[PDB]
Amino acid sequence: KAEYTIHIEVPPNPFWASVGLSIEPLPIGSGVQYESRVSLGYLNQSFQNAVMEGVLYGCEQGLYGWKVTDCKICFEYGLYYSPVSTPADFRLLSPIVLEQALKKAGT
Amino acid sequence: ARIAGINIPDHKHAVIALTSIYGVGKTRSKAILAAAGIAEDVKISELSEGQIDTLRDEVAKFVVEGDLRREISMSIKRLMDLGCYRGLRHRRGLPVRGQRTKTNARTRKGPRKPIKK
Amino acid sequence: MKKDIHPKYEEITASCSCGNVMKIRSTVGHDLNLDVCSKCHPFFTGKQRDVATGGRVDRFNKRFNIPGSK
Amino acid sequence: AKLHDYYKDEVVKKLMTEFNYNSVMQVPRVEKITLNMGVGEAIADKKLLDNAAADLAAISGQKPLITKARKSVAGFKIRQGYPIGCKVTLRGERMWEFFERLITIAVPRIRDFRGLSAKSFDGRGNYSMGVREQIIFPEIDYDKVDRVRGLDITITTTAKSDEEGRALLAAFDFPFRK
Amino acid sequence: PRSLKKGPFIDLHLLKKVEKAVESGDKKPLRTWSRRSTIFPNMIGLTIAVHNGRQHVPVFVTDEMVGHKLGEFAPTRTYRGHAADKKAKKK
RNA sequence: CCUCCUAAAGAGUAACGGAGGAGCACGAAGGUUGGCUAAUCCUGGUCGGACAUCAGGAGGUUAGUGCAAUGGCAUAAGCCA
RNA sequence: CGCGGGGUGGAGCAGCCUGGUAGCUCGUCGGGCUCAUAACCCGAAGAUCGUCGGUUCAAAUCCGGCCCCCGCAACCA
RNA sequence: AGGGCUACACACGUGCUACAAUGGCGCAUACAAAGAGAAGCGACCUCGCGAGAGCAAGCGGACCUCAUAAAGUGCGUCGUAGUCCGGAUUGGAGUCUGCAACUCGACUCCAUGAAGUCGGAAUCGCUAGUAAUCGUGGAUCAGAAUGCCACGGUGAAUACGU
Repeated sequence: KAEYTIHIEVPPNPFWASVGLSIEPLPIGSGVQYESRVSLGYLNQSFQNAVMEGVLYGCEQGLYGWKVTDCKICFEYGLYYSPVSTPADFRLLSPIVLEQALKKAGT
Repeated sequence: ARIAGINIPDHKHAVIALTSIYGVGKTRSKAILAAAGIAEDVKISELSEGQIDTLRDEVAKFVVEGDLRREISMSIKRLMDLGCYRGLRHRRGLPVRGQRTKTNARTRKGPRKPIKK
Repeated sequence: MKKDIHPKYEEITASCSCGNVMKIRSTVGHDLNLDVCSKCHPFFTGKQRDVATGGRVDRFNKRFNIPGSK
Repeated sequence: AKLHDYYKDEVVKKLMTEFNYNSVMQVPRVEKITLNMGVGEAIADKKLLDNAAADLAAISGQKPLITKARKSVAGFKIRQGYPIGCKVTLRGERMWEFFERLITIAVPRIRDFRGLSAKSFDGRGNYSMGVREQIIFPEIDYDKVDRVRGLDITITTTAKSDEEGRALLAAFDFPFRK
Repeated sequence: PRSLKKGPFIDLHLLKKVEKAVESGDKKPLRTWSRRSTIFPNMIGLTIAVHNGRQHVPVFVTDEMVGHKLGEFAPTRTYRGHAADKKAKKK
């Protein structure tokens, strides 16, 4: 697993955002399994979802580049910023967090 | 000289210092002068050889500096080890104590330098 | 013997049986039988009823009631 | 010297029977105390070596004389034989009288834990030790009120075991290291 | 250094087990959460363990340990850094 | 041009044949007289360091040799006065 | 299996005329400073001076082997 | 119930304290405001080196205690020595509230002992009972501030120019 943010420090701005996951390999033939966490009340209102729609988008990202199989994905934490973030963003963020991680790890 | 340990000062009064025997502050010096029958402060230069030492000794009633320390060093060893907090900390080289350590310390850490924790 | 300082014992061996600022019989330990050990065992080697500095005797009959000053 | 006079009169007569020799020629003695004062690195300063020679000029009537680097691993300017110490080789009356100033007037210099090391003897009759400060012997009780420098010791004996090393001069009031 | 009030605390939540343990022997350590409570003459000659926050950490009490608190035996915590820890050891 | 090997046990002796040195140094690094004896490892102690020195033991000359190297060198051809 | 020059801290470069590490400048890092950063200003750190071996009390510096870079030699007919 | 909020080679914002001598130390010694106290505050007196404890007048505070407020004033002493300064650190022992002072509280005594010699690029408050500088009290509070809020003591320099 892993975390990813889009935050920057040189311009006035900060462009924050950020999420942390657990992506862990499963027994062969288990397929694709989902958990959140922060969606109890904080991530969630349309944001629960999205992060799940983000994984479904993420099926068209990767290293080889396509589909997830197996594996379980857990949305452990994250932080939006209210006047720039939306459901989404999260999602756009969440398949980048999933791609980076898969790149870090190795496929 | 030694009276201290070959070390005696220095022109000094001391009641002052006699303290470099160690294990002896102002309280301790006045304390055995004190005790010892002499002192307090008079200059160490004004005391005679028989008064010096008669004094020392009368001194000790106290232990030698080596140890006094060690007794201090073995007390630190231990507390370390007994594995108490501390002994753990002494160890480490960190403040025993209750100080904290986020700021501070340093007296300890020494000078400082960026962390590589 | 191209002598550069003269050895003499009379000023340094006479009256050496005692301890003084000019000479001492022996140094620390050995002939002086000095002890240099450390120990702990706090409180419980003594009596456990010990009390603070105060104006009263042991097993006293009363205690001044501070609210009873009125 | 009274220490050697007592040793030949009382102690040698007992070592004869404690080690049960065939001849009186087998009983041990100290041969020499050779010294060094190996402060080192002094070729770059010279005044340190002159001050160490001025301490040795006060331990005995004998004259100070240089010891030199042989493997010379540190290096300064001159090759190999740069000076490191100032020696003075004591024997007989000049070593027995010095050991009699110890624990009589040099009491602040000698401690219980800095006494004779009973484990440092060897069956060859060779011994060595450090004293970390200078210890002088003037005509009267006096001290030069200067410190910084120290001395190291080298001794040869006729002892044929390390147990006879532990018996040689062992009746004196000088402490034993523990 | 650091001090405390004279006649230091013993704990009942430990004493209820100390009186059982000396009769039982140890065969297993005593464990406890008391920690804190003072080491008294005691409870000497057995293994205590002491909670921490999390785990119980076994220590045999000689002791030389009287007048210390149970929590000194344990440490609650760890970090990581400069330190942490000894150099040394390898794992 | 010198030393070892090429070089073949009287002797001489080649090839851009294999290796190394020589373009000076010394008034002490000379004469003479007396005496002395090592690299290295181990042992022993600490301000004494680093793995550094004095001493002892083993080693029994490997060291030393004004300048690389062979030959030689203790009755020293080495070393000190 | 030639010859000449080159091989320096993150990066460029000085040196050597047989030696006694770490220079100069940009960068880096902390600090002053700014709304903040470039940047000015203050201060500090770095490194198997290609490498292994040789000489020496002491080698980045002198010297041999070897690895790497660049240039030269590299046919007349 | 126990642990953590307090861990630790870092950096910063804001505060404290020292480096002394128009200062420290020992002795003698003068002049305050304000505020809390009914399971609370508290003298005289007694005990201990002391925190503190005992004993106990007084009081609900214009009736009492903190309290000889300290700086200041008188006298001895120090000569720049890392001190007669500083006293972080660190050993030992005693006192206190509380269920309990181990990690991790406060106070007192003995001993030990370090940086610090008035401090860079730089910077901040203040126009007079102000700043600078000395001490005191309270909320909060079982206990427990070098912060905060309020108090009184001594008490400047300089203000051309814009």
